[PDB]
Amino acid sequence: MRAKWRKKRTRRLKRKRRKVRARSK
Amino acid sequence: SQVFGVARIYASFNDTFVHVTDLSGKETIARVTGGMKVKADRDESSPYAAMLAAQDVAAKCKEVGITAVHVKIRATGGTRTKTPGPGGQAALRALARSGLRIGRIEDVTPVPSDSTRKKGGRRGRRL
Amino acid sequence: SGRGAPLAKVVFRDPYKYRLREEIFIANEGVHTGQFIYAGKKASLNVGNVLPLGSVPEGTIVSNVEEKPGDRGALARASGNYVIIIGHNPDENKTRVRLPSGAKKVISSDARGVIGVIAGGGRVDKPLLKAGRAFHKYRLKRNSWPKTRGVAMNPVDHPHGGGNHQHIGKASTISRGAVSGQKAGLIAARRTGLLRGSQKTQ
Amino acid sequence: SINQKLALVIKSGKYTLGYKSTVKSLRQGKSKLIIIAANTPVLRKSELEYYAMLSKTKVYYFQGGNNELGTAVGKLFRVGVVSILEAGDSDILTTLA
Amino acid sequence: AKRTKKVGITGKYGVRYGSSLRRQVKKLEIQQHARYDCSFCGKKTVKRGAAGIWTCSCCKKTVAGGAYTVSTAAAATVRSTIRRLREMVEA
Amino acid sequence: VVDPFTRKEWFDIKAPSTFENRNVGKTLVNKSTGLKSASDALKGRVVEVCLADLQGSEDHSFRKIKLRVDEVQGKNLLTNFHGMDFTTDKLRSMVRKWQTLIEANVTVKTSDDYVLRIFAIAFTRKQANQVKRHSYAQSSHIRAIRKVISEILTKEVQGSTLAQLTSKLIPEVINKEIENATKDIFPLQNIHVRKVKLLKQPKFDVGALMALHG
Amino acid sequence: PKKRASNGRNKKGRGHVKPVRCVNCSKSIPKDKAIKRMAIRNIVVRDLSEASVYPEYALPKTYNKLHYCVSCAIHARIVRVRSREDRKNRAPP
RNA sequence: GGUGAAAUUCUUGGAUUUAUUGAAGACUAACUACUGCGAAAGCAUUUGCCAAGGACGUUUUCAUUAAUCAAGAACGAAAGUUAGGGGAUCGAAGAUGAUCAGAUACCGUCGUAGUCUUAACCAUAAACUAUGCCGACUAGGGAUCGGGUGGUGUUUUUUUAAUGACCCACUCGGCACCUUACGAGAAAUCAAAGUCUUUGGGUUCUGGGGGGAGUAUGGUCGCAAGGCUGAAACUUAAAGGAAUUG
Ligand SMILES: [Mg+2]
Ligand SMILES: [Mg+2]
Ligand SMILES: [Mg+2]
Ligand SMILES: [Mg+2]
Ligand SMILES: [Mg+2]
Ligand SMILES: [Mg+2]
Ligand SMILES: [Mg+2]
Ligand SMILES: [Mg+2]
Ligand SMILES: [Mg+2]
Ligand SMILES: [Mg+2]
Ligand SMILES: [Mg+2]
Ligand SMILES: [Mg+2]
Ligand SMILES: [Mg+2]
Ligand SMILES: [Mg+2]
Ligand SMILES: [Mg+2]
Ligand SMILES: [Mg+2]
Ligand SMILES: [Mg+2]
Ligand SMILES: [Mg+2]
Ligand SMILES: [Mg+2]
Ligand SMILES: [Mg+2]
Ligand SMILES: [Mg+2]
Ligand SMILES: [Mg+2]
Ligand SMILES: [Mg+2]
Ligand SMILES: [Mg+2]
Ligand SMILES: [Mg+2]
Ligand SMILES: [Mg+2]
Ligand SMILES: [Mg+2]
Ligand SMILES: [Mg+2]
Ligand SMILES: [Mg+2]
Ligand SMILES: [Zn+2]
Ligand SMILES: [Zn+2]
Repeated sequence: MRAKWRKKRTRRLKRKRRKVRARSK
Repeated sequence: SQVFGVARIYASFNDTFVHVTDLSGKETIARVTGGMKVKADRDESSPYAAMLAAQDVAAKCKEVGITAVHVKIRATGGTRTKTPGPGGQAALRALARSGLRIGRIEDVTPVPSDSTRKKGGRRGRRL
Repeated sequence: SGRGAPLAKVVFRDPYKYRLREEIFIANEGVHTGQFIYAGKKASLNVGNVLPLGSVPEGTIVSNVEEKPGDRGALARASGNYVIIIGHNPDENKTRVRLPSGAKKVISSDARGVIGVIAGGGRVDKPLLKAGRAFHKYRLKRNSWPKTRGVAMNPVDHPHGGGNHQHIGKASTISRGAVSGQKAGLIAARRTGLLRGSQKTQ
Repeated sequence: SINQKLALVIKSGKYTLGYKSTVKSLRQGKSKLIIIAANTPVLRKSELEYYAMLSKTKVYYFQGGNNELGTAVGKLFRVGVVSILEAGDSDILTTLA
Repeated sequence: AKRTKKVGITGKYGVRYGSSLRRQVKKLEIQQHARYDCSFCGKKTVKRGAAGIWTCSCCKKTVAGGAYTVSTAAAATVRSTIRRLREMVEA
Repeated sequence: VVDPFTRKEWFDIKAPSTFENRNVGKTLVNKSTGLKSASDALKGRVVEVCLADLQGSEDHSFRKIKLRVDEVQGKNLLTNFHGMDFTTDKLRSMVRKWQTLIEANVTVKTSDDYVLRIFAIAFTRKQANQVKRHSYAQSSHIRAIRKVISEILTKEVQGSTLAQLTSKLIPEVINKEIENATKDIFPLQNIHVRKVKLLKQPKFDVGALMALHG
Repeated sequence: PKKRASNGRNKKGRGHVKPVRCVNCSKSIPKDKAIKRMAIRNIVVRDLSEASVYPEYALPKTYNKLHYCVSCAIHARIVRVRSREDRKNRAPP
């Protein structure tokens, strides 16, 4: 896949990762 | 040497316009040319049709009577293609030869000072 | 008290009696104490003065405009409001202007306005931040606060009253033909919903 | 500009700042010109103009408030009026003003 | 030493009502409270009270103005477009 | 058939004296019925007559010209001036690459209480003894020149009437009194006024408008 | 590797040049890189002159500058893609 | 009307077209170039004001006051965020008309945000010359920008100068281009990417096979979107670069 697409893919992946654990913050 | 009017011609892509009127421009004499005798919706700009309709145009011109007028022909312009169209010249081709004099000629295509950003975005039509 | 914009106590001489008459105007932003006010057709276009809508050019900003000549002022009186003159019909001597609402009305050129914009503008920009602030605000206007949601009452108290759940149970838009005791909600709503897209008047 | 022409008399000649001092000078005739700030009240202004007319003293209205007239003469306080007593080498008394 | 990093005057409201509301209040708060400069005397002696009313400590002068500032943007832009229209009816 | 041919009759214009030839030709507005007719709603137009057709030979064939219909009565609808303009052919033929353009305008008034925005266009001439193919001056000249063109342009439109004004720019010598000053600055070939456009006029003054015929 | 020393066209020492928009697809393109061709075409032309007053007084034409977005220029207009060393030739012909 | 062609669409409401004419916001065409300026971002109508700058010139002044720089700071395209105003244009979203097997698109249409401006943020671009800064040396060539010098050079003719523009030669500093290669390079190519195994002028910064991954973790900045800092377990024999032939 494209580079910038791989960027958005992980940027979103982190937003979810960040969200998923702020639950236990 | 005789009576004058105003040409008012317009050229597009897939359409053409031609119409006479009083020099003042207040009263309009006879205008419709675009897709009158041509009906495919593709041949609206075609030169054969431009002439076939320009015929009835000069027809009405003399139907009520006038000897000549000098053009004001222009292209859509504005922010779209800055250039004459196909059925623009092919009309007066059969209209100047239709037995009527011609004089002072000039373009009236509108053109700005680089503004009113065009359609299609920075990448334009993609094909 | 109970008004957002400040008022201006202006004294004048009585042309028919050695007496002084004190009129009460609405202070247009920029007016000051001891300032001189000129009123009349042949007055100068100076912020503070009051001139007929005929004696001013298009684009002028005026406040406390009269709907009819001499009604002593009826439009653009709330803090920071004004009306702009957008034209004159010297025949029937009308004058078309745009009000704060946005609508454009035409009135006689003899109507009077005051050059400028009403003082105290921007009040609504500050949040109230507490029930007490609004309580004190309405304390001087009227007994219109607080408001009970008609959906929290029993059917005997409101059209939206009742129900095992809090719901209007029927379209909240009411027709203009409605009768007193029925007109509760969005009356004669030509539309409804979150107003999206830009807006201004043509 | 003009501000420089006056800024010369401060370091060159004799002057007096203040409504009271410049009126004793105006009535004594020692003033050849007086500068009045923009924001100086009309009444005070006309009063000074009267004393000036009696002393045949000329006047100049500085286009700028007393705050500007003070920073103009190097002082760190407002100045409602200035009155020159000796323009050491300034051409203010002979310039267009 | 600096007492508050961001509340400023709005600290009186404590922790209630939300950042947004507090911050937006602090802005107009500073405006309606700070001392301004008087046009007729040159001193920084004009303060508010009874919003839309600005008075000078000395020289006892009052001017009608914005609810939280002496002059509101609109008012200023009107002063200008009223000066132009006036300048147009003498010459 | 409706046959608009059987409809209302023609009318004619002619130029203010202000020239050599004046016959415009003819128009057609409406027969003067009497309810809403050709008395109060006609003299609100303009026509595109060129000057080579107006006065002489083609040494005068580039300027466009407007003519605002002022008033009409019987065999009336004689028209005064409304402005002017150049023509695309010549302007686009004057603006050639490898040289700089200079354009300037000013809004001045006459004793004839009309003000107006004038235009001016000048270019750079390559001295007939030079080798450099671009022929460019450099921005002290541009400012100084447009300074002098406004200096001379605003000293001829207010020292006269709109009529004499026309009589002044028709000979076109304005084109070179600009060069009088320019000669000491830069070659400056192809110098013309290139346009005129306007706002208003003092209420009609029919008595003064009738001072252009005989 | 690069395949033009200019790597685009006519631009060294400015960092930026506001762009123009191509006439065919309306796609923007920096002015320094947009290919420019001035179209000067007359109105033509034998009978337009006989049955006419003004026996060929002026004969004016249409003057207009064209800019392409290059891919459109390549599609139709003069690109006529060249060879490695033939492209360095800046002769207009 | 719009296109390759169509269709959604607009037309008793006189549309598309014409004339006169007014409003609003945006933009600066053509002139425009291997042309200028700025630390970079970037900067093109006019005029007035405000301070600011390089090159030149200089038998003026000071006299080592400098070069480059962790930390730290100023600015910093576009989009994006907060509070007003603006909101004409074009226009993520979303809705549609068509095409397609399908078509969340490309083409068409409507149009939200946005696009503009003020106050405050955000600090990232293939922010590119994919090429650190100061110094010195090494090679030929005609253009051009600015300053300068030289002149019984041409033109303005006024009456010839003075001037202005122009020609020619030279010299500083610019933006390039051209030819060569001594020389360099893996090559493409390079007056630096040269004066290196005959290896040392001063100084700053980064890289050490490919993935993992700019991921995890901590710290910190931000309203948020996110920015700076930034691993490892494990996995893998290639991945890459320039050039040749197909
Ligand atoms: Mg893979
Ligand atoms: Mg939880
Ligand atoms: Mg669109
Ligand atoms: Mg293609
Ligand atoms: Mg109550
Ligand atoms: Mg409520
Ligand atoms: Mg409630
Ligand atoms: Mg209950
Ligand atoms: Mg009930
Ligand atoms: Mg009910
Ligand atoms: Mg209920
Ligand atoms: Mg509910
Ligand atoms: Mg490649
Ligand atoms: Mg570029
Ligand atoms: Mg860049
Ligand atoms: Mg321009
Ligand atoms: Mg919008
Ligand atoms: Mg969609
Ligand atoms: Mg579909
Ligand atoms: Mg979608
Ligand atoms: Mg980066
Ligand atoms: Mg680059
Ligand atoms: Mg290089
Ligand atoms: Mg790399
Ligand atoms: Mg980098
Ligand atoms: Mg060399
Ligand atoms: Mg010399
Ligand atoms: Mg080699
Ligand atoms: Mg070699
Ligand atoms: Zn005061
Ligand atoms: Zn294109």
